[PDB]
Amino acid sequence: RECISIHVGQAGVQIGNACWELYCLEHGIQPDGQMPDSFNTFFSETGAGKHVPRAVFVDLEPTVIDEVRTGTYRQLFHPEQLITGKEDAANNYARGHYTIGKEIIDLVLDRIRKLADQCTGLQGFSVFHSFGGGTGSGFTSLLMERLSVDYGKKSKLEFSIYPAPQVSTAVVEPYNSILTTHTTLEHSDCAFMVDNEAIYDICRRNLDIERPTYTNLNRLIGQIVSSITASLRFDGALNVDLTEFQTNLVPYPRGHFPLATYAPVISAEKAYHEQLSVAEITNACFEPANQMVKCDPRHGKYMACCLLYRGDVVPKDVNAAIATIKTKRTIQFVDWCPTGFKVGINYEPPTVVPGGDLAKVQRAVCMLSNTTAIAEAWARLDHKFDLMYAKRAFVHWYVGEGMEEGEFSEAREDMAALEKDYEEVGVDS
Amino acid sequence: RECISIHVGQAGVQIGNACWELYCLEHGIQPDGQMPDSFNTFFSETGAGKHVPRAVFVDLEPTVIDEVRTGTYRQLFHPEQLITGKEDAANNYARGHYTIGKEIIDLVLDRIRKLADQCTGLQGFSVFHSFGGGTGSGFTSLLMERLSVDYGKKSKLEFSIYPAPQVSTAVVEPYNSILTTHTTLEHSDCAFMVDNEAIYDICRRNLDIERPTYTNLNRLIGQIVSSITASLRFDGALNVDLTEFQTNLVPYPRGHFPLATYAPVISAEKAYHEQLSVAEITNACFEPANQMVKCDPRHGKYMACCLLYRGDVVPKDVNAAIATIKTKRTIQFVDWCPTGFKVGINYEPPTVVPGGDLAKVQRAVCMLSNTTAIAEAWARLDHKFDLMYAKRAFVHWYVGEGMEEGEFSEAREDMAALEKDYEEVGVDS
Amino acid sequence: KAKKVRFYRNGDRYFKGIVYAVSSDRFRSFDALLADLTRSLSDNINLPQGVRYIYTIDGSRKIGSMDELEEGESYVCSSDNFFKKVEYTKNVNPNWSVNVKTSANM
Amino acid sequence: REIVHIQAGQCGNQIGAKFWEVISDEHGIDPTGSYHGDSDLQLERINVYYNEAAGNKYVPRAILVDLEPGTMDSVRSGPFGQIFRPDNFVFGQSGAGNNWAKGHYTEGAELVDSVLDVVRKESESCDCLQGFQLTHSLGGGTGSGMGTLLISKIREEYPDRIMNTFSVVPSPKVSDTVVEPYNATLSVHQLVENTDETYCIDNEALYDICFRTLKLTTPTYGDLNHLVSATMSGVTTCLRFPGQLNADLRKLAVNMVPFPRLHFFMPGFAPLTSRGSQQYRALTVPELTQQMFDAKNMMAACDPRHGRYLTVAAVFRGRMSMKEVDEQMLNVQNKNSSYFVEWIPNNVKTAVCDIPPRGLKMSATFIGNSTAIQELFKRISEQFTAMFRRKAFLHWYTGEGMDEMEFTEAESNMNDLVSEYQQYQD
Amino acid sequence: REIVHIQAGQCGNQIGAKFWEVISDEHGIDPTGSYHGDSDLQLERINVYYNEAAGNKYVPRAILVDLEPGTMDSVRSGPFGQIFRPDNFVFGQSGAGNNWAKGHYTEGAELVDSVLDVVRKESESCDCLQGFQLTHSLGGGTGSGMGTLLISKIREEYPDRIMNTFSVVPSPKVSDTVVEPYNATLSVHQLVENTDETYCIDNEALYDICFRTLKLTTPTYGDLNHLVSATMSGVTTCLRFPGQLNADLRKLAVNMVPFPRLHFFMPGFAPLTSRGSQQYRALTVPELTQQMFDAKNMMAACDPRHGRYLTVAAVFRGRMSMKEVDEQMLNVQNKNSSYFVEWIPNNVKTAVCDIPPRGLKMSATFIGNSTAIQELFKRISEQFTAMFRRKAFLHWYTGEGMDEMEFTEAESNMNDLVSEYQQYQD
Ligand SMILES: Nc1nc2c(ncn2[C@@H]2O[C@H](COP(=O)(O)OP(=O)(O)OP(=O)(O)O)[C@@H](O)[C@H]2O)c(=O)[nH]1
Ligand SMILES: Nc1nc2c(ncn2[C@@H]2O[C@H](COP(=O)(O)OP(=O)(O)OP(=O)(O)O)[C@@H](O)[C@H]2O)c(=O)[nH]1
Ligand SMILES: Nc1nc2c(ncn2[C@@H]2O[C@H](COP(=O)(O)OP(=O)(O)O)[C@@H](O)[C@H]2O)c(=O)[nH]1
Ligand SMILES: Nc1nc2c(ncn2[C@@H]2O[C@H](COP(=O)(O)OP(=O)(O)O)[C@@H](O)[C@H]2O)c(=O)[nH]1
Repeated sequence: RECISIHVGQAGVQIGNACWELYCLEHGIQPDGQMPDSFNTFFSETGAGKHVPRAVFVDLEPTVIDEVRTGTYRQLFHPEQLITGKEDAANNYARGHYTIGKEIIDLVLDRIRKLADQCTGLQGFSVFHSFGGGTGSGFTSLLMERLSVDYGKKSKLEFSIYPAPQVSTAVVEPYNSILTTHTTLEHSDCAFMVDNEAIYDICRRNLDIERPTYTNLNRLIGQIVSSITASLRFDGALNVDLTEFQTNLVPYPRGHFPLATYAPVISAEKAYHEQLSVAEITNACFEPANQMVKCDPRHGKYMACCLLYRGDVVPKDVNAAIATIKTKRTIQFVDWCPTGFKVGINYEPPTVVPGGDLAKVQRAVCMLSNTTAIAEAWARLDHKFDLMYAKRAFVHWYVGEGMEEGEFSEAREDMAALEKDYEEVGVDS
Repeated sequence: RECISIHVGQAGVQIGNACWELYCLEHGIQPDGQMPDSFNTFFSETGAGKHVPRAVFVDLEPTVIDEVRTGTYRQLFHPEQLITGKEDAANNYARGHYTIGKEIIDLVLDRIRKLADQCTGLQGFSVFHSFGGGTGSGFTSLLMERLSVDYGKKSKLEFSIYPAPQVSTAVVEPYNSILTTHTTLEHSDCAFMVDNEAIYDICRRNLDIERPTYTNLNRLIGQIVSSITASLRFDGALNVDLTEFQTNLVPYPRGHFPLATYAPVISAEKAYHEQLSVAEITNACFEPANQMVKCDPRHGKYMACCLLYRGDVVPKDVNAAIATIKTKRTIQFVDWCPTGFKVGINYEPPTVVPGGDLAKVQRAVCMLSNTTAIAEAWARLDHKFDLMYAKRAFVHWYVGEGMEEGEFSEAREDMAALEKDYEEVGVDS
Repeated sequence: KAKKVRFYRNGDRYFKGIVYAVSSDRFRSFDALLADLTRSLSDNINLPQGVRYIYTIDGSRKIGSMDELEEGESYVCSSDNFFKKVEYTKNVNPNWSVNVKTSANM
Repeated sequence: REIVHIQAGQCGNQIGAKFWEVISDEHGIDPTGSYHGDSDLQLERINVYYNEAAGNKYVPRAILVDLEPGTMDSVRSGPFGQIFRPDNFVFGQSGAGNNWAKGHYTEGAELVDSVLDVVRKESESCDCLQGFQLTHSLGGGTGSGMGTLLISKIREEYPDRIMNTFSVVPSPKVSDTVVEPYNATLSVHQLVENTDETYCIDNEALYDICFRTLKLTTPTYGDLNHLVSATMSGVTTCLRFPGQLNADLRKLAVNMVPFPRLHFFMPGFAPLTSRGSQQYRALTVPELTQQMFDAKNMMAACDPRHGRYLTVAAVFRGRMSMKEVDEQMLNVQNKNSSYFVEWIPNNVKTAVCDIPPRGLKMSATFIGNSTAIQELFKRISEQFTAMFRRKAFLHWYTGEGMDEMEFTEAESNMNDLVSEYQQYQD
Repeated sequence: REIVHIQAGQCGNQIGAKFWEVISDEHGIDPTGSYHGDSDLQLERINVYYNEAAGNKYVPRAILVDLEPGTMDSVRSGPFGQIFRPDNFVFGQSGAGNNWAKGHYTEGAELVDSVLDVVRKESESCDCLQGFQLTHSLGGGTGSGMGTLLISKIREEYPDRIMNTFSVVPSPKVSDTVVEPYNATLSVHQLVENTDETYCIDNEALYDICFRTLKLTTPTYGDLNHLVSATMSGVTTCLRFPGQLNADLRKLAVNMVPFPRLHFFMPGFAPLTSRGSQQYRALTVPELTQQMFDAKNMMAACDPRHGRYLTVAAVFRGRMSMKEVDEQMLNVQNKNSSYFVEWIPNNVKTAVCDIPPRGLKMSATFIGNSTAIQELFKRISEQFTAMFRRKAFLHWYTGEGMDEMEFTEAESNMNDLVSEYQQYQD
């Protein structure tokens, strides 16, 4: 029934604090834990007054988890559930996965085994990491790694924030992301992806603001995510379990990575304008300028979409708005796939931050999907890697951290067959 | 049912703000969008309490569209629908059509495809441009151009303000107007024409005022236009659809250009005088000093007139007042045309600005028509062109803007057969 | 008249040199020219002390007399200098001396 | 849109102080203060001449080029002198010798790179650049030579953005210098081939227009300058205001230059009445065209009545009837069909702003492209030959690394320029 | 994490006083006082440079190595001089002769054990050690020789913890000593083979950058030092602060050193504007990259424009958009594709702290690993040979128990080091 969550890496933690915020916000549970089953699949009714979170936090520098235990919400989690390794983060996979990251893992696991026990027939762990980091790429790599073995019998949906197409940060980023992909690939169930840059566009083009603090992108994913777990694990006219996803969403064992998209992104101050039609939002979903991912459907044929709706929506409206789409053709779906549209309908409309910059409509569409499109995104990220590896660039930083020419070269070959995979499962009939 | 409108060029925008004003004014919708189908063919009920316009605004200098988003009405349109190219206007076709104007077009179209979708079975786009301008001549040229292909299956009535017969402004004007005619000719359905100068006469002779601000001429067309769309798309005793026009108004594919005329133009302060008879106004329509066009029926045989009446009018009064005319002979109608009188009767009388200078009668006649007369107006405007082209005058200004000796010489030949066309379809039996 | 020359700094392959004029009325000797060249070519990367000697375009021989400076010439500034030799300068047009080229009717 | 003024030489500089003295007030910008603007419209378009740094400090985006310290050190030590960011001052403490050659080949050529540097810092400021304003005198070193270079470089760096040039062509009757035609002929040469809009002003055409059209008895330089700066404000800045029919540098350019030479104009202001008395207010409009189109009142030396026009641009700026404007222009075009050239059906380019010169009700800048200015380059060109023939003060040029073929070049060029201009007077 | 500063020699020492003068204020630590910190964040990470004993006495964890009493007795008898625990002062009252050999083999070799002793007392302080900061000049005894030994020993004791080296490579134009290239070539040798991050500063690259980028007319040493210390604060200490994207010595190391030599960088500070006036605040960000990436402003002597880069690390520290940061860096990488080496798709290592330099709004330390520094070791290496050839002041070395093959060694080594660095410029 439930779904634990492990927010790994400063980022996965910032995004975590965010997604975690939106939560209580739409569940009437002040930062003090108290509100005045349903949603029990994400919150445990500990003591007789509060609602201790149902997740954990893993960063190797204290800085970021520290800030959580300062700002209201400080009261929300258990002093315990926020894991730290005073040591060093290191923007390098190796160190975070092998060398350092190792020391903590046990302890980390312990919670996802201590928190996994306390519950009642769970469904999986929503993992939150930032592909191109040290604690986010490496560590998790083995966290998800140690999970796929300790609970192979569950769902492993990892929600990632993969490398901005041109606006990356770390100098090595690819090293860290070609490595978190190959090690997690054979361990995840469904990997959701939200592109940091391609989200900015949305903040520039669909909300207008050249002042987007990280704290915003987080509010956004913090939204799209709320549409995944939160509301879905919440009763409705067309419920969709976590398993449901991976089933209706992955055509093949590769921990396939769909893309997250939201429909109503419109800025407060617009807040009064006449609302958008069920048809418009539906249509907005097929626009490559509103998908939290720089993977513009440049050719990538969709192969399965899970249209999660929430708010006031008439099933016919959908079983029509989608019909219209199924026949737009310029939206070309894979061949071997007749119908690939999982319509998920929830009741409770979205819930926008009291005064951030999100419109606040009475219905939204968080559609996610597997698109032969990422054939690109992976490509462009793989190429990166080579260029540097081709010169070993910052290689001495990993080797000296318990890695080898193996893990790199052999994780490169890995993704290679991910460029062929995402190519074969499509483009051909 | 509806008819979008694209006001292009500062002028087409000033006139736009005007025609757009008269609108709400006679529909009880304050500048705040709110009023306390019918007219839905020009206004979309965004929800909701408002009445977002049903048109767009295209200028390459911000100045003029800017002023709209300052003065009440600021609230009327959507922040979006007013397109601008911070760049440069340039009183030259070429630059506006080719070089610069190009960059914006896509975006422009997008709205007339985004606004064209939202509606319900539309009828066409009432285009507003100023023949002899940069953004008005050039740009549109390709806007209407890109329309005739994207919606060949509709009406393209472009409402133009063609070059004052002697009181032109731009030094090049003809270059810009022989070019907007040839490029739009093979794309428009019916091109309405209102002569800026010949309207002044009306302000001097039929209203008395040597103080006519542009803001007035605009109130005027702003009137004649209200008689076209507004009221017509509005129920009545003898409705006339947009298609109706082009059908009952163009004898031949040349995007034929009728002339706009209004009957009751009498100044407030006269406002009390005993009103004019159904016969007088009817007769006023056959006077070459009241037609918003310096094309005095110097010989031009009418070939089709669409007498749009509004207010308290008895069909017999018309089907008599017109009969009397049909037999004045000195009003000679074409040969091949037995009867060319489309009687359009509306109910609601006109609606004059609260305190401008328009009389405010309880009935009016906005008669428009195709007259072999323009054989002149075109002639006199073509000749202009030659004189300058004959010396290349400001040619280097276009060439250096992605044009050639072709487009000029080959658009001259174009109109040439417009001087023969408007000659052959008449003067002969 | 004077003599138009294009003075390059040894070991630069970037700076297109600076054009100077040279005569008996402007500079009594090479040391006086070199003194003004130290001010106009004043640097601390290609030239140690700014300009101490002038070498041929190839750096095979240093000039000691103004009589060796020809019109529309190319010279190099040195102070050791050790020579790379840096040519470079290229490429520029000979239009500093005069425009050889003209416009054409294209 | 935007522009970046350029104060070449002393004159061009002295005038800078007056052009900015004005313009600022026509934009409510106190010395270092901000926008005190009596209105709210004198701000939505300022950018054209300033930059945002502090929030009360909109600094003029111009360049101050000069090889004579004392000058810029008089402009920087007086009134509005403390608004320009020091970075703007591109001085040349060298000997600002009065030689075109000394400020174009030998002395100025050095200070150039340290100028272009800034002209780029300002161009790459923000938004979109339109062109650069250039003030100077064609009768000196830092003016004709070094400023004429500044452009030859500018026009290689952005052959897209425009180049208005405000030149103080050597007044006839008396020359405020001696080699004048040398420094001049040499700079006009550079002009006819780089800038694409030049507004030639004459210190004595001004006096006249300032001592008889303004009973002003003691017309100090400050004044002349002031009058000039009044016109260059009507031109640019003005059109960067709203209007029933507004234009902008290009319109002005693309309506005024029939043939690529660049052609030079002759600016004329509208209400030019003496203070107290004259304040006749006869400014309905026929009064402004009456003004603008008369001989006297043309900042140029030559008289329009002495040669047809190719183009005219009445850039009015004050609420008026597009009818009484568009109309007047006509009669004017017919009462004087004689001189107004024919192969252009409508020579005149009517332009119409809205807001007028701060304290006035109605004005209208005049930018005429008449063939009359033939009779000026003639003048200049004459003075040259009469003295070139004997190589008068030529040693001050050559001795500065010049050429005997350089002077030949310019004269001819600029001399041919006279020729052409006649090709239309006929 | 942690680090333990090392003040080798006088210079390295003099600078200690400035590096600690600063850093403290950037951590609210008064002379012997405690944390007066205007904030609460300048404390959660101090440990990196101090130790807890009393409760108001956080003592700098550095080492003061020098064979000349007077020096440390000037640093200990002045301002912040009374904050170092006396145990820190590892003096050598011997004759601190200006010989690399006198402070590396004969005189310093003795005082070493009594140093390592402490460098261990400080390392075994607590928590986890990161690395050691090393300040000194490669143009003297106690600096190049004895300090270059201190590391050769450190790097044998903890080949795990890092080693940043701040060297004052012998300025070109005029050297502040005579054997300079002797004491230098010999120390660089030791560097290229022990420390793994070196930041080379030039007393004259500073003057320049301090007399023209700070209209400062009397740049005392204190200043230079002060400027330098400003950069080393942005580097270390800084990153030991929070940040959207923070790094730390290693990141800096593991992103900046493509090949094991150790490679030397060239630090550059961001807001480097003269006091009053200049306080332009043009620090939106494009202004900082404008700064940092220009030639002048590189504490090094050589000019980047004279050789590609291998890596760059803009360690910014002041609230900014991970977009306007990540973005700018790009254009920069494309406007100068020429020099930025290609076999590294993203040379730049963007780093971003949060809290800025106490009194400033936005800054950004620059740590460049350009191939340009080839043209410096060349210099040094040249000076050597030109004088080695004649064994100039060699008797002061040998006579101190040295070797004729020792000098050979170093030059070659460091000389080869020049070679390699070119292997990438191409
Ligand atoms: N959407 C979003 N992206 C973030 C956020 N914080 C960081 N990122 C992105 O995630 C990546 C940064 O990872 P880091 O913060 O360097 O590292 P980490 O993954 O936390 O782990 P370490 O390297 O060991 O510190 C970059 O691509 C950032 O653009 C955040 O709050 N929201
Ligand atoms: N009736 C009417 N005519 C106008 C109005 N504004 C301008 N005109 C006329 O339209 C023409 C002017 O076009 P411009 O304003 O120069 O140019 P534009 O068409 O807006 O486009 P650009 O040249 O690029 O600025 C002239 O013939 C004017 O007389 C107006 O508000 N009403
Ligand atoms: N209108 C006007 N002319 C000036 C001013 N100053 C010098 N002039 C004119 O400029 C010419 C002299 O050139 P000058 O400006 O001294 O040259 P420069 O300073 O060496 O570049 C003379 O014709 C003067 O009448 C001024 O402030 N206003
Ligand atoms: N920046 C800087 N350089 C210094 C200082 N003191 C000496 N130097 C430089 O160091 C070199 C001399 O070495 P020195 O420090 O006296 O050697 P030591 O004291 O025998 O180890 C010269 O190049 C000086 O410019 C200082 O306080 N700041």
